[PDB]
Amino acid sequence: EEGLDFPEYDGVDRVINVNAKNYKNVFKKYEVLALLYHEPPEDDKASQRQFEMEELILELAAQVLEDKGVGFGLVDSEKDAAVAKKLGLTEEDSIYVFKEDEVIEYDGEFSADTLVEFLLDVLEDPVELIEGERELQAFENIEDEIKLIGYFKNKDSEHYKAFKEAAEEFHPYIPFFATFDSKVAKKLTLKLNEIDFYEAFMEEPVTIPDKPNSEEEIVNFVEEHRRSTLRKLKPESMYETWEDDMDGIHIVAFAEEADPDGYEFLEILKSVAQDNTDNPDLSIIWIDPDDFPLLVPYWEKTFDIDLSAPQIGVVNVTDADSVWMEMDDEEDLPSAEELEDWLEDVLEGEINT
Amino acid sequence: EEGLDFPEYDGVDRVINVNAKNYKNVFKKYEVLALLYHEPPEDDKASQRQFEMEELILELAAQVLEDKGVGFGLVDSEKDAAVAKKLGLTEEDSIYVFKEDEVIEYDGEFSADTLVEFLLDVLEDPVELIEGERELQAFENIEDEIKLIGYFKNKDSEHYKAFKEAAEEFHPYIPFFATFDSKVAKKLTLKLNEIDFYEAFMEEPVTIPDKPNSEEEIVNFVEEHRRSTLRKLKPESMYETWEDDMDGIHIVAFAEEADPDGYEFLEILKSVAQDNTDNPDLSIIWIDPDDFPLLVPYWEKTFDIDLSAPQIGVVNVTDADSVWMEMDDEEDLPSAEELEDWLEDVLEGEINT
Ligand SMILES: [Ca+2]
Ligand SMILES: [Ca+2]
Ligand SMILES: [Ca+2]
Ligand SMILES: [Ca+2]
Ligand SMILES: [Ca+2]
Ligand SMILES: [Ca+2]
Ligand SMILES: [Ca+2]
Ligand SMILES: [Ca+2]
Ligand code: NA
Ligand code: NA
Repeated sequence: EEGLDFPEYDGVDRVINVNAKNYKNVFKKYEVLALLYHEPPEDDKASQRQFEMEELILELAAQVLEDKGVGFGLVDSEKDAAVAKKLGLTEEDSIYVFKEDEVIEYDGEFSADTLVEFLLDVLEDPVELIEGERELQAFENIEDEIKLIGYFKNKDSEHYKAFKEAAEEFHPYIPFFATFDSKVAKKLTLKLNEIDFYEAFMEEPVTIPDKPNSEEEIVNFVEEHRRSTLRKLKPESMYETWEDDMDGIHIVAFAEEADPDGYEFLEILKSVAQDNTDNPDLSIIWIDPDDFPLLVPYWEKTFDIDLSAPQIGVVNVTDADSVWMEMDDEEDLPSAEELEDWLEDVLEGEINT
Repeated sequence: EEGLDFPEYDGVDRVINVNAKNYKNVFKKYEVLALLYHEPPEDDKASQRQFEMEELILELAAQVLEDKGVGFGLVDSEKDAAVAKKLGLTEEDSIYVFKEDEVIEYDGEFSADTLVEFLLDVLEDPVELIEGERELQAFENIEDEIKLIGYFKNKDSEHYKAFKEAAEEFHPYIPFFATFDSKVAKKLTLKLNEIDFYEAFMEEPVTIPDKPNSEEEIVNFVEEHRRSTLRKLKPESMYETWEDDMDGIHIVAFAEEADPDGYEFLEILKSVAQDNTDNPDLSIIWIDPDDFPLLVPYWEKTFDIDLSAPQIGVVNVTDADSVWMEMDDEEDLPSAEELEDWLEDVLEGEINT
């Protein structure tokens, strides 16, 4: 009578060597397929160990998601070059995710936790329908990502169908919501076929012009407004966000949401964002250190800061050179006006404008 | 001008094969040392893959914590049996952590995130001193773990020294706090040399009897009150918590703190705990599904429940057989009285009392 153990990695291989002979069979077996497009084995042990690690991370995810019908596979850039061509794999050592007719080029953290969460999100339907109070409140409480909501007659509306096609284009990174309920639309202030776009951390939405909107009109609008003035660094999308610099730099704010000072600082950052939302030259990345435990020592060393306290700085993406605002924790945090004044001082001696 | 990359696992081996010839040198090099006491390689590939995974997890942690002077090593139960004896390694395939004169037998999740967070906590001083407002408020806001606070004259008080020795015994699992400030003591209602013990999720503390307290008096008291009526499953300690069953079963509640319904349910659970805090036969484990993304599919399948909603049930630790309370999400959540009545109904047909 020992007592059952928690689940454990079982050491059984599940990741598929995807090749010319089996790739069609593989796609037929799984509704969602995650493929690592990678390079051939190098001579050096370091590279071999790096690959060994990545493959095992995939093995763990494959074990967790086996019952859900998610498949995992490897496409070698040498041995499987022709497979890569048919599927459109190009980015070296990168994960591509396939669902029905959509291909996703994953640009997030290579960890089992993050990958499993992402793939569970991929499995969900692309549009969330709002019918009840719980669901409406859930929609209203989303602030840390862009979100869209439309009001349509019902699921058979050509305009709802266009909205759903657009949703699939950005799935699962940007949540699309719909309602068919005139009462809900009333609370959201939506006319029929109207789509409201909510920038991350903004209270007021922008309505997509020229309704009813075609799928292309929605997709164009979202692409144009893809970068929020304030955006959160999230494991699922961290590389895409960081690679999207503003002329070689990022304004970076560290704030632990769960901490009193972190929360207050975030509220200040949201104010700064709101007051500058129309300036296309401004993007601030909010990093909550609690989301990236393995990077905190690196950040503290590299930036010479204490991540137990809120920070704001400017980072050069070429060499990670940076400058950080002095804040005395014995005083109140700087107001939005003080933050903006500091950013102006620092950025006045920089690249442009 | 590509742009610097985020840090990555470099594939360089850092985990030490600890043996009879080097073990004394290893302990001298590091202030904190984490040793995996493990079995010799089996013949089957499955076992070999399991070990391969564990070792690489240690490699990742070793890379992250290299600058902090944390060392990682392997002690083979066959090749290194004599080393295991000198150090007191006994638990098969288990991690032991060494700091100065303390040995910790890790009983938490074997993941790099969790291990690094734990070891960063190990590195910190065992007693947190409360001098200012921020620190006092931080102390007051802790609810999900047991905490102790004492008021002493200064660091040279023999009674403070006893408190610190006791703190080292439970470090870093149970936070010990001290103040030397009479004003702070006044707000906390502490007399000189008085130590207040706060059970997790309880508002009212219990004062350790018979002050001033010896180190042994404090340690005895903490051990006697080690199990809180409501306790949170945490990655760092999950196996210790789960293995501490109440006569073969656990009452388990799933609640996502960040969700409206989850938060409300947690508030109800806290009420249930408070109303039954004196009953030594009652322990409820609160699991926030958000803390264990890799186990959610397993739990949903095994227990036949939807973890997007609050749940409460009784689980048999032998075979994971279970029963879960029906709650209709279109109605309000059950009151504390309803929850208690349900638990009584289910547990009346069980093992004892
Ligand atoms: Ca292949
Ligand atoms: Ca409107
Ligand atoms: Ca139109
Ligand atoms: Ca904006
Ligand atoms: Ca060894
Ligand atoms: Ca008191
Ligand atoms: Ca005494
Ligand atoms: Ca109690
Ligand atoms: Na999403
Ligand atoms: Na702790």
